[PDB]
Amino acid sequence: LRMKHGTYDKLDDDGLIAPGVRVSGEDVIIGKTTPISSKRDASTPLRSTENGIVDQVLVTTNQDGLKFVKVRVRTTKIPQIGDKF
Amino acid sequence: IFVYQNNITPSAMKLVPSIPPATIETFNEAALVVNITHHELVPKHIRLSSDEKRELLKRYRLKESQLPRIQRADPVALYLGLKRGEVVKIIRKSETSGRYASYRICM
Amino acid sequence: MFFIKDLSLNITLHPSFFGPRMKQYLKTKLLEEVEGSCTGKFGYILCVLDYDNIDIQRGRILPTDGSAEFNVKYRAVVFKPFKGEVVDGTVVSCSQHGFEVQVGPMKVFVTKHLMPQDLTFNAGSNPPSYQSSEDVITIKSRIRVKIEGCISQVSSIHAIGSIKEDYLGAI
Amino acid sequence: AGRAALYKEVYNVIASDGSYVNYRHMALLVDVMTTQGGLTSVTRHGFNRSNTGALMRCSFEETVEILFEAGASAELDDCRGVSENVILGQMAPIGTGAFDVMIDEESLVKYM
Amino acid sequence: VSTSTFQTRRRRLKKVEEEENAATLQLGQEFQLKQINHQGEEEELIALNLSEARLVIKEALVERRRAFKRSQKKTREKELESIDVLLEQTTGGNNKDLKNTMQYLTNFSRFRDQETVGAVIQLLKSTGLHPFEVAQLGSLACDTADEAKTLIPSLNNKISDDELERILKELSNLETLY
Amino acid sequence: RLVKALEDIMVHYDNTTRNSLGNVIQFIYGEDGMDAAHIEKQSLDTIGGSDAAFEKRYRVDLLNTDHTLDPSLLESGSEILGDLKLQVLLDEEYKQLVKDRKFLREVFVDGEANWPLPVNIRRIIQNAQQTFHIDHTKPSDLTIKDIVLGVKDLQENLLVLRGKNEIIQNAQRDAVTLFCCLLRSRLATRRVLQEYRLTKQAFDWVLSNIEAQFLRSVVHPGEMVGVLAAQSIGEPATQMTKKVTSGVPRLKEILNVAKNMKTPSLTVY
Amino acid sequence: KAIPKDQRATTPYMTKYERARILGTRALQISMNAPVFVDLEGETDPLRIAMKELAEKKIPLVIRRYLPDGSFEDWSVEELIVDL
Amino acid sequence: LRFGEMERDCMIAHGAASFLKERLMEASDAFRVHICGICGLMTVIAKLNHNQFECKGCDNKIDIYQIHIPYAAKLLFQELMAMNITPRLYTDRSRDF
Amino acid sequence: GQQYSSAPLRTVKEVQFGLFSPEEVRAISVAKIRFPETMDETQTRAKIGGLNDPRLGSIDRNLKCQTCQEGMNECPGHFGHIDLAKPVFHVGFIAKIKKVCECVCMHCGKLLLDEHNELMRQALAIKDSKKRFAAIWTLCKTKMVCETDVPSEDDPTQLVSRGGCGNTQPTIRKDGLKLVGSWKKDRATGDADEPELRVLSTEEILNIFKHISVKDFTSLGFNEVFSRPEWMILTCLPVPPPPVRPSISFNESQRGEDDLTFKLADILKANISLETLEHNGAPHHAIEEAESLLQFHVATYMDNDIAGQPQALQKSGRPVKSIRARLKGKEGRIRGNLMGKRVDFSARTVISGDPNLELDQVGVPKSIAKTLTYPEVVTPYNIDRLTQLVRNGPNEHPGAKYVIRDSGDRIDLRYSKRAGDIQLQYGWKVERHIMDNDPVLFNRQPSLHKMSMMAHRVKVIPYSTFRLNLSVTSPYNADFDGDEMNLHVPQSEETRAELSQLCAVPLQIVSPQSNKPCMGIVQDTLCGIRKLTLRDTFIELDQVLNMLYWVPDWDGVI
Amino acid sequence: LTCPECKVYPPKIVERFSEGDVVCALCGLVLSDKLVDTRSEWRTFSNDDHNGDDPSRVGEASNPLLDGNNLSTRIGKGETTDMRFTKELNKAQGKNVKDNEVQAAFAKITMLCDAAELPKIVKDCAKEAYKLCHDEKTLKGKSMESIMA
RNA sequence: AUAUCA
Ligand SMILES: [Mg+2]
Ligand SMILES: [Zn+2]
Ligand SMILES: [Zn+2]
Ligand SMILES: [Zn+2]
Ligand SMILES: [Zn+2]
Repeated sequence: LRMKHGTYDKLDDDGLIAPGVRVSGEDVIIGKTTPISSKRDASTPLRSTENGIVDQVLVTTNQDGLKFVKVRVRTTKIPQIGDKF
Repeated sequence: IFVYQNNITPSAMKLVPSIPPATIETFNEAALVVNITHHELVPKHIRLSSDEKRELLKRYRLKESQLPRIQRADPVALYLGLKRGEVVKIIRKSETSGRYASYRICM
Repeated sequence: MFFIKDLSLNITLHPSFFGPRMKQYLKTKLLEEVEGSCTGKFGYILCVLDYDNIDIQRGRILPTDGSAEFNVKYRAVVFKPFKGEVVDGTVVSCSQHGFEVQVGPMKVFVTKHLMPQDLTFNAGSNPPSYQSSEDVITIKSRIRVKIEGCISQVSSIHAIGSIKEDYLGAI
Repeated sequence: AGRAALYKEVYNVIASDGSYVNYRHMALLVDVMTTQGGLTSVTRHGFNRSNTGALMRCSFEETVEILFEAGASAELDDCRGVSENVILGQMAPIGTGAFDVMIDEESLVKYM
Repeated sequence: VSTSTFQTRRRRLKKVEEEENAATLQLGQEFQLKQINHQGEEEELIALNLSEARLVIKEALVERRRAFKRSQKKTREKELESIDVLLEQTTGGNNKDLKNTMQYLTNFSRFRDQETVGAVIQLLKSTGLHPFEVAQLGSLACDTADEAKTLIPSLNNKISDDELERILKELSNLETLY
Repeated sequence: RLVKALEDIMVHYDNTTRNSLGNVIQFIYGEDGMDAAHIEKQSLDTIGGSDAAFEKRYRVDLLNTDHTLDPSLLESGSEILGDLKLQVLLDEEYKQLVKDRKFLREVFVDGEANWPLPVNIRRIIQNAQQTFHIDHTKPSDLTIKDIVLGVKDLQENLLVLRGKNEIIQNAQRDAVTLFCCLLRSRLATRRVLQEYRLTKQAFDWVLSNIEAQFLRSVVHPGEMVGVLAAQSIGEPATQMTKKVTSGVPRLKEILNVAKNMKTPSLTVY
Repeated sequence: KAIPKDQRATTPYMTKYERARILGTRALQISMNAPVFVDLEGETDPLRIAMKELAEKKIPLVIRRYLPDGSFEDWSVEELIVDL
Repeated sequence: LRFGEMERDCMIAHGAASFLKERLMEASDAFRVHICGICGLMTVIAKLNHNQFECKGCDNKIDIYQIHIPYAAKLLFQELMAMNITPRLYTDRSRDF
Repeated sequence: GQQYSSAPLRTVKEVQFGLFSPEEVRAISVAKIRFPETMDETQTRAKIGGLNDPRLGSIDRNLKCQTCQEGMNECPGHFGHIDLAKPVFHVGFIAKIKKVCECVCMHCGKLLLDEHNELMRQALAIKDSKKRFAAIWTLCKTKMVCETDVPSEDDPTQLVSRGGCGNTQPTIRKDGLKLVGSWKKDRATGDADEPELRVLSTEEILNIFKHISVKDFTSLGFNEVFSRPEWMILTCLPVPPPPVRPSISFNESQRGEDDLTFKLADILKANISLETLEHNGAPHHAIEEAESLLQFHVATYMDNDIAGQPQALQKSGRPVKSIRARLKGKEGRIRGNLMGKRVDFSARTVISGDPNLELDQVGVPKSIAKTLTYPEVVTPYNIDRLTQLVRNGPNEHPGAKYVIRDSGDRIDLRYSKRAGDIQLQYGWKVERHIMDNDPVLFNRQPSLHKMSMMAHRVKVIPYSTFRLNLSVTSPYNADFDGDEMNLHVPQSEETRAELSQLCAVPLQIVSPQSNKPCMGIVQDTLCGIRKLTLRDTFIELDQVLNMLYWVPDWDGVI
Repeated sequence: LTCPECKVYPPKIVERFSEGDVVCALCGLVLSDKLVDTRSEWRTFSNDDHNGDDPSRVGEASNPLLDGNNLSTRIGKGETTDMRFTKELNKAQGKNVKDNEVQAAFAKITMLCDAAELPKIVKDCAKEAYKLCHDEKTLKGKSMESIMA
């Protein structure tokens, strides 16, 4: 239910984008569902005002052992007009 | 009008509104040493008649509520012995129009 | 009874009608809405009087929408029945429970019990009638009723009434 | 004289900073504080405690304590203030809305 | 959107009393003696005896037929057919109420001619009696001053028995011979 | 606070400044009934100078061979000398100018000449001069009556208040007072002919333009003069940096009608 | 109560606000396919149409000018001077 | 973005009555309620589909109006009610002046 | 949209403030509200016939709203009631209640002073509803006896009898939510020395108030129709519908209720408790103990910031957001949702200057123009143009985003399968992009000026900044050190006219603030203007021709 | 939701959150316009505001799975508070209070997990196992410190 | 709630 209008194609079956893929606005970096009953969409989309290429993606468990994943996204910002100096 | 030097006992002050339609006024001699009306900042106040008032309100489509108000105890309201309901016409000089007429109703 | 009442109705005219046959359409829509109408406050609004002088006034244009709204001030003939009113009418229906009497725009019903004791129901007749020692009350008969009470019911007013008291009944 | 002094004082504060504000503006403020018959302050106490509309007074500083009192005094807001019509989301009775606009079928049928 | 009146009264929060409507001459707020026409003038209640009413409606529909044809440029059983024809011309047709009203009025009117309804209206409006009674006196045919005072109970002490009985005689004399 | 206290104040269709209660704040907007945008600092000539310097500038005496208008000034110059009937009109003119001088000296006690008033009369004259290619040599086709009465008439057309009644009519006179002193100073006979060198058409045009401009200059009913005034004091307060408490903290004292003020002081003359 | 035409005392000139509102209103109506009381000399913008209608005083609108007491003076756009 | 208090003021200063109404209504908040003509409350059970109206307690199935107010005011009014205060809304006047 | 109702559309002309009569609170109510339970028909997924929708408002994208139906985006939400066990003070009046007791007899319900006292008849005369109550009080507070006979309106020898009752009046003082009296007494002429110390019950105060004459209470602030003093003490509690206190159902083990729903449940629980106590063997002091708990919960619900009293706290240590506190501050419902609110058709970005823009225009970034929309009505005049922008679509610059049919339903050109073959009809609306020369409101906050918000001509340009003419810098009080500015788009032909005809930049040049121009030549242009206009400064033919051509209205005359 | 115009059984619809609309992906008809941010809306219930300054923070999150639906605030000290009224209103909550106290056996499980170095997910299962079996007739009279163990 | 922006 309530899927994001963004695209989910860049996700491998583990629900993550592999590092190296170029992304863009509204696209889905991390796929997540919160089963309740079949299940609602709890996915993470890239900020709509940004874009770039995925730098690195790491999978871990925490102090109590909850699977959690960190995704780095790299862009190169080239001095534009309203840019402060 | 009763011009007193220092004071009028509250015993005597209770006889002030005792004889109507006639009216009594108390003025402390010390206030009157200087005529406030003569001051730079004190403009011409003119008391309006019942007909003059009626006309003012008619001409501006007013209720007495809507008029700017002079306070009954006002130094000038005292000097002119204005009664509640009575209206003054203030004629002030203007840096804008030269002459400006404002009105004030008594409290 | 039967009054002439001064009344006013707000009409909201769409811009497409802001042509010369505007007053004509307003006066028309007024008649569609008001004529025939039955209210509790005013009773049956039967006929709008003085068509040629219906006051349209200036219509205020409703801001976000295009349409103009006018308060059409008019005058009409109304029929508002009351309790205690003695009325003449024609019988319409008749049953083991009583009989309905048509009084202009409205029906007034008389209970078997709100009639004298002598008048009794006769099912064995075409059409079913009420029979007294002297009188016979049926579908065409004319009756004088005393309105006992009214019920403001939607697009009508109905009432209960007696013919038990003096100077009432068949005519 | 209270009015004349009050203006003199206001004027000085502006002109001391080497600024110019046209008379009328300062005059109006000075007059508003005046009209009541005394020195009505530009505070929750002064102006906000006058006979204006309850929603108007409530939009500045005392809000709830003004609406409770509005209730127990059974106030009636005539909705002439700009504040009221803004709260109500209606066209305020200011400039553009200070008059009404009507179509005249007379003049309408005249032009065709 | 429904119809409003000239009665402007401001019922602020205070809902009720809606005191009963009886012929103790206590009709509605709406059917009060002191009315106000669209010209603001305080004008008395207009009550019609079904004949005075018959004529009014007929007159109005007759005058309407005039304007309807103008804007288009660029014996009782006999009155029933004549009226049922005028209704087909001016009325909405869906308005069945006016059709029954006009039929009832035609069948129950005590006075046929306008002239007749004139005198009725004079004779009666000189008694000082309230428009309701003045109408019921015109529309209910009574013989005994008791028949009248029983049916129109509001009259009770308002008129002499003899004075009312004198009126009832000159009312019977006006009845148009159907 | 300034905004919230003034919000509901505006000019009504009666030129009266009222609040949401219809209570009159000002009888006429800013005592002159004019829109502030339409105002400019102008010099009231009459006000200053020596009593002798005034005389030279304003006095016309057709009954004195030295103080008449030279026939070089206007065509009627030769036939105008000794006209007792006409002199009655120049006497009124001068007598009003003297009246005005005393009056203005009463208003502006210091003798300050430069005041913000509607209609830049200086500019209208300048324009008349280029518009009509005014020949500072040849004599004018104006009459003394043309000037004197022309001005008298224009004055009656400077409308701020319209009502037909003594209260409203006296009110109109009042609002227009100051502007007229300026108008009479800038359009006195001697001035118009000797200085401006205006022709009849040039003058006729100057008059119409003062009228038009003046009328455009009045406040528009609907003007939300309340908020305007608040913001017109508010904005400048935002740019704020015997030794008496002044600036922002003083404005604070003023608006609060502060009982225990910081620098109380008397100025004893 | 409504002031008679012979007793009207408000400006004979149209206020900035009046003119802005007439132009706004006509333009709105013109835009809602209302009948246009002027030759559109190729015009397509409803405000430029409104301006044109007001320019020839062919706008069938009336300004109800309310006075602080509640009374009013009605003024036709045809009769109001447009010095703005 | 926030069209705040100070912005309301500028619009009031300009005399942009309709521009302001739009910002506050059409461009944001704007909502429609049905109110009763007797007790100027948002009580009306508008079954606008079957065209049924009712303000039970008033027994008024007739004297009903519709209004366009900012939902925050519909809220404010419901809030003032919950707090025992009655903000009765009337579509006609009774005071004059 | 929001569906059609046959009801007459009218405007609000008057607002009639008052208090709720418990009779009315009961009469409005559509539900009883009996249980402190939210929903959960014991571990379920439906609302409980008890608190939120016992019969009440509707939420959760589901119509069910008691016949009314409609659901969320139409239903205003209707009130429930709660029947209180004993009367409690409404925290806001507590003082007006106190003052009313101070004015009237705490036994017969009659004004302590009347027409017989001169100072009274004088204060009674006061026209102002509040000022008269104020004056009446300062007079009546002092009076500690209900008089039976008072000296006649002539002689002090033959005393005329007014209303009866001789009873001594208590000296009332508040003990936070409680009102306690101290009766003067008599005992051997002296006493007090040690008076009668008792707390005045809600019920007793209520009863005196019920007995206050209509004429009497009308002399006090009160109105017989809209605000009788008996209506200040709460007996029935209007329960606000979910819209006023929204709930959220997260993930079956997470659910969020509004602070009011909490505070209500406490009121209820405290109520249900005290009801059981009175019903059972009333232990007097264990009841008044439970009453002043109820008093607290009801009081703390309308106001949690009460002086003297402890705050009601919510598990996490944070104090409960009372109703008062939602209305109160800037960011309140008044200052922050009504008197100012965020809006749609708004846009904001970094401003930068431009010597090539005209004074009255504003450089609008393509992206901003492609987002902001104007709803244009399909008309013979624009039909073809509009059809083209529709064809152009949401991505091309001069394009459009939506088509609004007569029917009311919105066509999204971004997704509609018919976004190509879309055939327009007169009267429809095309929500098209903002285009060159549209009037727009430009603003730099703070906004302490009418000139801080001015109408500009659009000029769609590249790059992410709002470009402005340099001379227009001063009114806004802007610079390009990192300033951002606000843009508002009018949606009506009327609104546009307002902007173009009243607040457009050229109109604003000469300001009434100081009756002089509020925009002038600045920086480069000011610096260059001196340099250009020296006697020394002479220009050769070549440059003169470029300088001439540069003037857009140049006559062509060298 | 299903598009009234099209009606295909798998109803392909998108939530264009950014424009706040719910669209039918096929015909493009907008099916809803009022659309709310659930993240920020949930921020009003579970925030970081413990002080009490946030006007957005207006509710609190609860756990209907573990403690049912027991909404209840606590009388505590505020800024302007007398230490007297806190005691009275708290001594008054004592008379209104058995099984609403056996929830302190959750405090026995929480203090046992933290003494056994157990994660936050284990406590909430031990608290749900204990709530659904402590009042059972199948356990009847087992050692009450050995049924939570 | 802190930090920050003009
Ligand atoms: Mg900067
Ligand atoms: Zn109601
Ligand atoms: Zn509902
Ligand atoms: Zn007593
Ligand atoms: Zn579809």
